[PDB]
Amino acid sequence: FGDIQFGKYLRLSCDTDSETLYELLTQHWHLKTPNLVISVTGGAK
Repeated sequence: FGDIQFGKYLRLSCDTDSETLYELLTQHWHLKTPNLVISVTGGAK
């Protein structure tokens, strides 16, 4: 758990279902979305 300061980070297992992650990130945290944009890059150092 815990905040990050120099945001909110979380270590979580891969085998969890996405519905309780959505319930975490929308109920305990900020609101819903009209849109969701994804970007793929990160193999480029």
